[PDB]
Amino acid sequence: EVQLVESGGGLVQPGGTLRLSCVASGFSFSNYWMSWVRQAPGKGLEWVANIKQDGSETHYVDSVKGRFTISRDNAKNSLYLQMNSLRADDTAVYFCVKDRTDWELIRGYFGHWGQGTQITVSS
Amino acid sequence: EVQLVESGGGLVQPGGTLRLSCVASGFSFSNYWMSWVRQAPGKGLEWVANIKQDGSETHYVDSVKGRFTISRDNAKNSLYLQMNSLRADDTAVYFCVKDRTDWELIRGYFGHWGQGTQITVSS
Amino acid sequence: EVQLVESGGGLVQPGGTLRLSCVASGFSFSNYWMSWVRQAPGKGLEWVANIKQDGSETHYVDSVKGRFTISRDNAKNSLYLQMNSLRADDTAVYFCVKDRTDWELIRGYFGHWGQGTQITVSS
Amino acid sequence: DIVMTQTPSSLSLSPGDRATLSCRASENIINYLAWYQQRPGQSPRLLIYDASNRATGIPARFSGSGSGTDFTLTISSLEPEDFAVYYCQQRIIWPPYTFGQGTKVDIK
Amino acid sequence: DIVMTQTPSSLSLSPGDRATLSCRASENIINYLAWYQQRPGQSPRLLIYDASNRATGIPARFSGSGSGTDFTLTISSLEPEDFAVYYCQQRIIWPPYTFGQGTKVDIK
Amino acid sequence: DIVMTQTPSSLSLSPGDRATLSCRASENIINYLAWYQQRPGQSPRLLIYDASNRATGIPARFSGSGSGTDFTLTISSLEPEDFAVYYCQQRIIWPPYTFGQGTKVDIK
Amino acid sequence: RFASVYAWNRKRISNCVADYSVLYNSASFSTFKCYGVSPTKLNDLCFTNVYADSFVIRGDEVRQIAPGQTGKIADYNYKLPDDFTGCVIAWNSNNLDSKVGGNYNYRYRLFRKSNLKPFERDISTEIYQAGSKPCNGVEGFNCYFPLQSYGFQPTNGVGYQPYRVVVLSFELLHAPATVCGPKKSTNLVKNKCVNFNFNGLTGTGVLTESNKKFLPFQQFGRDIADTTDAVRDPQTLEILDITP
Ligand SMILES: *[C@@H]1O[C@H](CO)[C@@H](O[C@@H]2O[C@H](CO)[C@@H](O)[C@H](O)[C@H]2NC(C)=O)[C@H](O)[C@H]1NC(C)=O
Ligand SMILES: *[C@@H]1O[C@H](CO)[C@@H](O)[C@H](O)[C@H]1NC(C)=O
Repeated sequence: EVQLVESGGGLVQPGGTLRLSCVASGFSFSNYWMSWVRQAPGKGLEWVANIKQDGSETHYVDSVKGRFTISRDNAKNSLYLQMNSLRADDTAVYFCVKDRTDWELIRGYFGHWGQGTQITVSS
Repeated sequence: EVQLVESGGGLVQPGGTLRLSCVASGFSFSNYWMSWVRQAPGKGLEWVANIKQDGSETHYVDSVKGRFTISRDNAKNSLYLQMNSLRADDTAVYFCVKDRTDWELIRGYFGHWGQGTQITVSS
Repeated sequence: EVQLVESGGGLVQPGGTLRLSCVASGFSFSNYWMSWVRQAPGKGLEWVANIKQDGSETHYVDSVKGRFTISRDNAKNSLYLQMNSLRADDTAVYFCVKDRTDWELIRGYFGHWGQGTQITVSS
Repeated sequence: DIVMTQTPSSLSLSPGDRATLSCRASENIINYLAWYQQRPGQSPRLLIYDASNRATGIPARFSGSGSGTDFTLTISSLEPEDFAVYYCQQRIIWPPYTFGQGTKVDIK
Repeated sequence: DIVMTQTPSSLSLSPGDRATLSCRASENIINYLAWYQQRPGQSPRLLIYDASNRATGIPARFSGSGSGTDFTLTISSLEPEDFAVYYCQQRIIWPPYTFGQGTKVDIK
Repeated sequence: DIVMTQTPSSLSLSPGDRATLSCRASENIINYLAWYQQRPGQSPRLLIYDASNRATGIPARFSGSGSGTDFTLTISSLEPEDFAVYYCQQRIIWPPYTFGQGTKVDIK
Repeated sequence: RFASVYAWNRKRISNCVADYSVLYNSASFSTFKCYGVSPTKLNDLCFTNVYADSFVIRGDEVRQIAPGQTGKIADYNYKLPDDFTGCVIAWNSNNLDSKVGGNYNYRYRLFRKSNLKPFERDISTEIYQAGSKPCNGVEGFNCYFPLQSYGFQPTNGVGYQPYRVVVLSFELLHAPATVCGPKKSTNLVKNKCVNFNFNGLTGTGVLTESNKKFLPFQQFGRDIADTTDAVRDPQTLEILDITP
């Protein structure tokens, strides 16, 4: 089976800095367009970013840009997302998402999600 | 001519209980999909419920369900609508509506309305 | 070259009365559907009125009607717009606009604008 | 779910001239639209059901047209009782049955 | 940019009957829509990707289709785990990838 | 009545490269759209009228494309005077004539 | 990386085993339209020569890749003959051939004096002369650069998104046996009225050992009044007469 464990979420002040890590075991890291999807408490889903099977076109959501940064590491089978200057509205549950397919034409589908971590921003 | 007399509306407290009755004479009761349509004071029309020429698919408006109940009686040529736990926003003018046609395919048109009764919910 | 000089704008009280004049030299007055376009300070453009190469269908913007009146004079090569009961929100920069073409089918394009005059309404 | 919209909100007219009212849907309905006339101080009345088809007892001054998304009601000559509110209503996608918003035609 | 809309908000049903869910786009996408099932207290799961095509490990009770603006998911018989929230998502016009709003199917 | 929308709000660019601007209508207009260039501290100027057709006195760096709902203006190489605000305007459905919102192209 | 439409690529297929049933049922192609043949009979034919033309166009210009069409792609970018034999395969490629800010590597020609011939290719970059005035290597009024560029952005409506197109073209000229669907060369028989297929040659008759020295380069035997009367077996390379 495919497993997507993740960690890093917690409680910070408005203006803080977090960094979420995400480890993948089941499939074969790389080649897959990993992503990140948030969900506000009591609302529908959203979208944050996704990169490549490499580092190219980090592709943010244009209500976030300049504050988030998504990166990865193929040797460690890891995916990271860093958030600075948290705007007291990025309190949600964040999910690591795989991409359901191997080649670039049929990419874009959020196949095989992981269980999410929670982030609250308050004082 | 078709006549649609109705009664039951009045003044109740938020959390009260009302029951509107509606008698039909002109056409031939049954076979007709009777309905109920509200209109807020100073706003456009809306929709509440409609049943059958029998009792089936009571069909509420999904901002009302669990609080209203529409029923009928063919022997008495009568149509009833009961409201419980009035939410201080169901203050309107309610109209009995016939359904313009005899067979199920062309149903849905609000032919031959009646004159409405008023319901205010306050304290 | 085409020149579109204009004058009349200034400072008046809410409830005042202004009259803007606009003189055209370069092209040949008449035949052209002259117009008037405002722009709020720090916002996008808008539209006010336009008449004819004569006097017909003065064509206001339906948030203004009954307060403005646009007219012209072909012998003097002049275009006038008069404003009464200024609503303390008609503070903008007003532009005389030509209409880019000679015949009625391709009219509607704001070809060869002029430089605008400023109108502030305050107390 | 369908946001029916009446694109003019009020028409100032004179008794005799013609009148046109437009209703625009937010989704493709086809031919299933009706027009009601809320008179001042009276119950509403079905003018036309099914787009261009008139109801029984309605005079020939009222006509209907349009399909897909744009629909239009046309009154040939305004009698003094015709100054009222007009509602458009679809019946193909339920629940709920959505109405328009109203177009108060008045005298000027 | 595309406003995806799920036209019923909640369906009260009984365990065993069918279930129809409709998703409507604000622009012509073609065949590129997926349906996810947010279970109560679990991670979401891709039911169908690419309109009518099922994913691996999904039982045959779920079906879909469409190809334009209107799309529909159909559940043949509600098992007691199927009472959940359902989201529709397009992938042809990005950024951003827009989701639906949710259709909580519950027991009654 | 028609809500014209310019989908990027600001583009940071360098003098010399390409620039693309998109205008999206809320209704089907066809070929009837114009692009104006509000310079800093000057009167606006008609770049292209009728979609892809250039006006007299406009250099060949500006081009236009699109139809129906999506429209696009393209600047081949940014001269230092081209950093300005750009407006799209339709003329087929009046009154009123609706403008866009502005796309301030600046230097970075 | 595909090529632009104004200078399109042309790959020629050689002796092979081609399987078109895995292409016809891939469920990833947005348009699969064969013109000179029914699709289901694709696996059994031996096309003397196969060409494949690959390029990238817009979404609403895929209906101009057809025999006898009008439009700027159809007039002078790529012209299909009216007696076409191959197929047209077209699929969306927004994930590959588009990027944010515009992918300007796909140019197309919008100014030419005359229409193109079928299978003609115009890579010329002369300055177009719209008006009567010559300009001699400079732009201006009615002097245009003939190549514009597609503005490919992923936030585009469907119909302004990059579609990759592959046009297969088959021909049956005079070859002896080329590419062909996968088949099982079942054992040959002799001296019995049989129904035979020799890498394309379909016929009926009795097969018999020959004694006619088929010059090392002669695929088959031609008889006056033009009826096939000898063949060469591809595997063992021996001449056999075909009596009726
Ligand atoms: C096609 O392949 C067959 C074998 O699959 C070849 O048959 C061989 O022919 C030579 C004669 O030169 C014999 O010595 C071998 O024993 C044969 N092999 C078998 C397995 O029977 C045949 O020659 C090949 N075709 C050509 C044109 O060479
Ligand atoms: C050969 O040259 C001609 C010049 O008239 C040109 O049109 C043609 O395209 C060339 N051949 C190929 C295969 O491009």
